[PDB]
Amino acid sequence: DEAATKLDLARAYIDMGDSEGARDILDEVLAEGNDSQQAEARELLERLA
Amino acid sequence: GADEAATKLDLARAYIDMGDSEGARDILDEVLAEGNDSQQAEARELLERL
Amino acid sequence: GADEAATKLDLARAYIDMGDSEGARDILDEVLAEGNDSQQAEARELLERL
Repeated sequence: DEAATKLDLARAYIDMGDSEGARDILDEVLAEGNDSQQAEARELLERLA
Repeated sequence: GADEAATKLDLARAYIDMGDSEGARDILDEVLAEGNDSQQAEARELLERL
Repeated sequence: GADEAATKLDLARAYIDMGDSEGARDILDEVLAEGNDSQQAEARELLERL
């Protein structure tokens, strides 16, 4: 699943302090993921905000 | 196809973030084969910076 | 040290979700050598699941 992969990649960016990169990837999840994946993405986005 | 290239572009840039140019290189090669015109152009730019 | 291992652990999870177990194993091999006890433990758990 591409959305689930991007969620992990977003977490990897967050590890490296690349917040802008993580943000853009989490936006891809919003577009690609199912409802629960969108939820997870928004959770991480808020944590950045 | 293009949705796989989007994933691989994210992966490759993660490798650049880490400083692994060689790792990025192998993946960017797959973006060149999989991605749309826009994604191929991004891959080419990144490859030239490596 | 533990920051790079944490990043690699998430990258490994990404490879697994891509169905790329071979790539995940190569990355996890690095976590085993680089990570703290907790990170190593997670790498082992991921490897045994794969």
